Amino acid sequence: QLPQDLKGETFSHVFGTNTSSLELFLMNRKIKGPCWLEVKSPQLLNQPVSWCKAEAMALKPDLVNVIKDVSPPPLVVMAFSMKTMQNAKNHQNEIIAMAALVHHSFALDKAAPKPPFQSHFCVV
Amino acid sequence: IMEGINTTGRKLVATKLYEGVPLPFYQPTEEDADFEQSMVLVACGPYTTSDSITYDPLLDLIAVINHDRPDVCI
Repeated sequence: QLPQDLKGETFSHVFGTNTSSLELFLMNRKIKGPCWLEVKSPQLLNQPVSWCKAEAMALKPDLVNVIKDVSPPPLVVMAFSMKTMQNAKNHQNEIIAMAALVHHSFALDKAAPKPPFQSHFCVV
Repeated sequence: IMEGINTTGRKLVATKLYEGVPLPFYQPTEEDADFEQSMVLVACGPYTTSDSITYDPLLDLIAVINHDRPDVCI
């Protein structure tokens, strides 16, 4: 990466030296917020790179286009609470209990479901 | 500057105290080392007793200064 204040005999200033990849990808394809996206010509990775259930590869940014005429899907909501205890010996904050509530279908574009949780688990 | 443990954000359990660093000494010039030996007398007040106004210790100091003829008196 070239220096921010690069100067030369023929050019007076340089713009975009330290720019970030995510901003260029977002503005070049005109992606405004979470929405449905179309990706063409997918490639298959040699090895998995994520814990997600499905994976794909896009070779070039121009291979991904934004489609807005599709309804949004519901997400999964997970709330959790923790309890801690200071170590008697020295300066440590140990964890003794977790309690979580989960809902498998929470609609972003609708009202909050009642009850807002379906299953739960605890550990001590 | 302290080095300690602050897990709750309301109290610091200090563990190490950094020692301070003094300013650099005055760097002598070649002309400053050419000077000769000198004597400086130093005295501080009060120059009179707690019940008198005659200033006898001041006169004694003047006599000592005259006798010893120092280079500087503060």
